[PDB]
Amino acid sequence: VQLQESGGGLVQPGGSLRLSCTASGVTISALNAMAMGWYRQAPGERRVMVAAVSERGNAMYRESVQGRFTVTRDFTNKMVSLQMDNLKPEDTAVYYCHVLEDRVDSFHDYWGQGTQVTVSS
Amino acid sequence: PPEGGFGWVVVFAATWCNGSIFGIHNSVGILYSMLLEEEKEKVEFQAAWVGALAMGMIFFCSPIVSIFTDRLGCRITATAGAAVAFIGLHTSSFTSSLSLRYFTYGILFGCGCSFAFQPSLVILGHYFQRRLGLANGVVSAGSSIFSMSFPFLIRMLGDKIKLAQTFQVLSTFMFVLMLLSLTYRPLNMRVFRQRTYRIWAFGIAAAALGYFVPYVHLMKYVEEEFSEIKETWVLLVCIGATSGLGRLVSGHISDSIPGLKKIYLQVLSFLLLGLMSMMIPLCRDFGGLIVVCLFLGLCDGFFITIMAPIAFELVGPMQASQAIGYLLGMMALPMIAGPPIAGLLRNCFGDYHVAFYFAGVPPIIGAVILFFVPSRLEEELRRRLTE
Repeated sequence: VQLQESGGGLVQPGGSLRLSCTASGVTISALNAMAMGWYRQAPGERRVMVAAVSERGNAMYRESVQGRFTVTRDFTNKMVSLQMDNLKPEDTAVYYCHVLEDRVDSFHDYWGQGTQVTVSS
Repeated sequence: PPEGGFGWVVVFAATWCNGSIFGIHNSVGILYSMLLEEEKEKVEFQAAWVGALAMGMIFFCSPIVSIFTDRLGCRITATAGAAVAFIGLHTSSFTSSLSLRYFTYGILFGCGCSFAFQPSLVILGHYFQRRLGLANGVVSAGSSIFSMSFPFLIRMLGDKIKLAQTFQVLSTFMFVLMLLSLTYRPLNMRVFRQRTYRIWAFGIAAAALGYFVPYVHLMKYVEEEFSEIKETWVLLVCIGATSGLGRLVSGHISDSIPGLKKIYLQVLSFLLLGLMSMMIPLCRDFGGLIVVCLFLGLCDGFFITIMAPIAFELVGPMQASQAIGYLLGMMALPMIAGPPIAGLLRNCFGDYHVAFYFAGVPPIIGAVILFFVPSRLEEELRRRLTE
């Protein structure tokens, strides 16, 4: 089980970007009890989560990005979609798609290769 | 754990303990009310206060009791408390001077029940892990049977002896509980830091205000300008039997719902309990009213029985005692303040159709609170924000 790499884009300030990823080898039954989202790693910053969608379908957000970036589960296609709007130069970072699994011992993690996202200053 | 075999005698002890405790706590009050109906009041507004003081002392003392169960063992506490309760119920037989009986019945009894009652819930978990819901359902049904049969039991077997003397008979049940307590065998506010548990505790506490009123104050309405053919005893016994059945069923169903998802049962029960009470003043048709009361009895089981298994699930076994103690501590003041508030709201508005309308707000608010209890996955997601 692995999430295929995707994403990226160079945009002007105030622009919008759309992203998505694909889950390989996962069954729809196995997809439930799991959550999908994205991660951010700005220059000099550690990989931190951006926003994801829980098993119940709702989304939890990080303080600096809540109200700026939006995602959706896309459970039907076994995929995940991410969209952006009103990007600004400081929004540049390397975004990694990650999936967290429900596991009694501790939630298991899958995440594919991220892509560079930059907003021209 | 064995999850069976020997574990079926502990259920007997828990059933005996709960049945005896609540049977006494209700029968003594009912019998004194009958005596006051037979005798003069000379104190008048304090004599009826005992039945509430003793009851509230059980819940208001649990927070400290949880530091004896977890510090000595589930057996020593459950026996010393029974001994104290026996001694309290023995000395009550003497002259009923206001202060003297007040003390002997509110500080010796009731307080001992708090010590002899909290261990009656912790031990079951230490014997069942996958079937704990079944054991709790069986225990709750047996305790309901015991309580519903107890006041009639002492009345019929009492031989119409005077109240002051009959206090001695009830003393024997506590001694038996002390001997049966031998069957139990072992096989701070830190707990509040878990938000998922604190929110659930608040949700339960809020609905307490609206649980005692309709469940206890019901008969006044049929005693107030509505009933023409009452036979209310039928209604009360029907509610009791249906509560037993609902407790028994709810015990088993929780065995099916996996893990934390059980809480959704509590939401669906709180919401329907709130809605039903609001329909009592409206569904006046006596057949429909009886049907709604029957529903009220069934909804009871999901309210109480399923609390202990969820408490174990949320924090595990190692902190079940503290969590249950601090949950019972918060239900004392909200629960004991409900009936007076309704009985004075009827005065504020002057008609007894509004108490029920007040009886449906607390539980619906609590249901709204519980619906937002974070999921373990979502709570982890927020925990993943730590970076």
